[PDB]
Amino acid sequence: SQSQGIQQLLQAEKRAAEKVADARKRKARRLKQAKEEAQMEVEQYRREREQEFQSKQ
Amino acid sequence: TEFWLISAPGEKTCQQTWEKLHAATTKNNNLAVSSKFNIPDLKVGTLDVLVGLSDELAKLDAFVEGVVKKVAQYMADVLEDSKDKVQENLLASGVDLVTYITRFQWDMAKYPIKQSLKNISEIIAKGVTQIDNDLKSRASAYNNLKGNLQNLERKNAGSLLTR
Amino acid sequence: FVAGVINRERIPTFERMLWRVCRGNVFLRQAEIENPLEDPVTGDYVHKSVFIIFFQGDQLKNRVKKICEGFRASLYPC
Amino acid sequence: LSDADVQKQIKHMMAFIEQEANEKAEEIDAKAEEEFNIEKGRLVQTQRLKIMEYY
Amino acid sequence: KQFGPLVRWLKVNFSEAFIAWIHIKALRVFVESVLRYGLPVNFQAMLLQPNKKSVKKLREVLHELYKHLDSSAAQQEYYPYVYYKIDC
Repeated sequence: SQSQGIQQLLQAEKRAAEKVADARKRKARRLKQAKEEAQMEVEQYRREREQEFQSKQ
Repeated sequence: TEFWLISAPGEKTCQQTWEKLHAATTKNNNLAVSSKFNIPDLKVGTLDVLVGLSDELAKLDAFVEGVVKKVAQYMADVLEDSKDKVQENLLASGVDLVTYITRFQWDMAKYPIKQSLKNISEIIAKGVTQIDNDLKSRASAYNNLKGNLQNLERKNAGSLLTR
Repeated sequence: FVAGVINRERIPTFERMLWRVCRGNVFLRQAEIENPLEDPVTGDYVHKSVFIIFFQGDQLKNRVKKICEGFRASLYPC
Repeated sequence: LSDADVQKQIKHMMAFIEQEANEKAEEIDAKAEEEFNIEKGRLVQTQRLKIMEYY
Repeated sequence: KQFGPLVRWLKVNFSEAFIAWIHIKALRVFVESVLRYGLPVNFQAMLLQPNKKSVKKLREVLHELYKHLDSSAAQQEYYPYVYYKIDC
C-alpha cells in the first residue's frame, strides 16, 4: 500500500503546484487589466484637458 | 488543586459521553471532574508553523507559569489574599481555577480570535512580559520600603550599648 | 528504487522518536539491502533497512536531521 | 502498524499540504488585488501630474 | 500607603496573569492536538480533576480509551491524548 500513499501525496503536491501557478497567473492577468484600465482613465483625462485647451484658446 | 489537560481526537460526538458518561472509559468511572474547554475556532497555517508554535508556546508557557509563581510569591510576602498555608493557587478574574475552568473560554480580551497564531502568541507574550516588568518595579519599591523601614525600627531598638 | 542506509540497531525507537516530534504526518518508506557487506564502522555484515521520509517543512527537516544524527543512521544525501 | 493506520497517515500528509496550499494561494490573490490597486494608483498619479504640468 | 494600592494592583495583575496562563496553555493543547491528530479540529478535550489515589485508574482508563484508537507511536513523551499538568 506504500505505492498508493506515494501516488496520493504526489497528487496532492501536484494540485498544490497547479493552484499556486494559477493564482500567480490570475495575479498577472489582473495586473495587465489594471494597466489597461489605468490607461483608459488617463485617456479620459487627456480628452478633458484637450477640450479645456480648446476652450481657452 | 491539580488538573490534567487532555485532548482526544474527538472524531465522534460520542466521545464526550465516552469521555464523561460511559463508566468503562469515563475518567475514574465518571467520578473525576471533566469539563470541556471552550476554544475559539482557530487555524494552523502550515506544519512548519505548527511546530514552531509548539516550541514557542512551550517556552512561553513555562515563562508565564514562572511569572505567575513570582507574583504569587510576592503577594505571599505581602500576605494579601494569599499565604503559604492557604490560598496558594491564584484566582482567575477573582475566582478559582475550578470556577474558571467550569466557564473556560478563550478570551478575546487578551487576543482577538481572528488573529493568526503568531500574532496571538505574541500578544500574550507581550502581555506577560509587561506584567513581569511591572511586578519587578513594584516589588522593588516595596522591598525597598520594607527594608528601609525595618532598618529604622532596628536603629532605635536594642540594648543600651547600641540602641 | 532507493535503499537508504541505517544501522537499524533500534529502529523501533528511531521510528517512535520520529512520531513523537510529529506522529503520523508523512509516509515512511521502507527499503532493505539484500546481503549487506561489512559495516564501514562495525566491520561486519548485518541486514540493513531504511525508512526515508520526504518533508515539505524546514522545521521537520532540521528535526529529523538532529534525530538521525543521534540515531545510528546514514541519511545524508537528498 | 496496520495498512489502515498507513492510510490515515497518508490522509494526514495530504491534509496539511492542502491546507498550506489553500492558505498561500488565498494570501497570494488578496495581495495581488492589493498590488493591482497600488500599482494602478501609482501609475495614474505619476502620469496625471506630468500631463498637468504640460497643460 | 503604597502597600494598599500595591497589593490591590498586584492582586489584579496576578489574576490576569493566571488567566493568561490558562489561555496560553489551552492554545498549546490546541495546536498540539492539531499536530497529533490532524484535521478537522473537533477534538474531545477534557479538564480532569483526579480523585485521590485514582491516578492509576485514571491512566488505565484513558489508556484503554484512546490507545486502541490511534497507534503504538504514542507518559512524559508518548501519551494517548494531549495532557498538561495544571499546578494549582
